[PDB]
Amino acid sequence: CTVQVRLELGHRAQLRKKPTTEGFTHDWMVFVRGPEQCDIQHFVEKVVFWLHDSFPKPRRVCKEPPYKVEESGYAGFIMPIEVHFKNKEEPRKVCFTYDLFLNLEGNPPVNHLRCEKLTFNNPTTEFRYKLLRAGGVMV
Amino acid sequence: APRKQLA
Repeated sequence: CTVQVRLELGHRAQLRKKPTTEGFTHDWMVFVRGPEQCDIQHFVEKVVFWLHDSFPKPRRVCKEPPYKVEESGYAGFIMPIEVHFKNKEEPRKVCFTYDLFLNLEGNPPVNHLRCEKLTFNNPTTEFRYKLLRAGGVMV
Repeated sequence: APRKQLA
C-alpha cells in the first residue's frame, strides 16, 4: 500500500502598535497543522521549529498540538521546520524550509498558507493505522 | 520588508 497525508504550513505577521524595548516591530505566528478534520497528532511525534540564531534558544519544540511558535521580531528569515513521525522505521521525519516573511509598514498583515503532501510506501501495520486516523488516504 | 542578513 501507499498512503498520502496532507500537511498545512502557514504563518501570520503584523506590525505591533508599539515596538518592544528591543526594537521588535512585528508579531508573528508560524504553524504546522492538518487540513480540516485531520488530527495529525496521530502520526506526528513532534514538530521542531528552527528559528534564526539571533533568537535565544532558537530550537523550538512542540510535542503536541497546536504545533506553532508565536514570537516578536524585526525581520523575516528562512525557518527550517522538521516534522517527526511516530514511526519505527524510515522515514523518521521530513524537513521543510519555510519562508517567514513580514509585511512592510503600511501594507496588509501577512496571512500565508502552504499545503504539503507526504507519501508513505508500505508502512508497518501500526504506522498505517496512525496515518489513517490522521486522515490519510490509500493511493 | 526587513529580512535578517545572510552576509
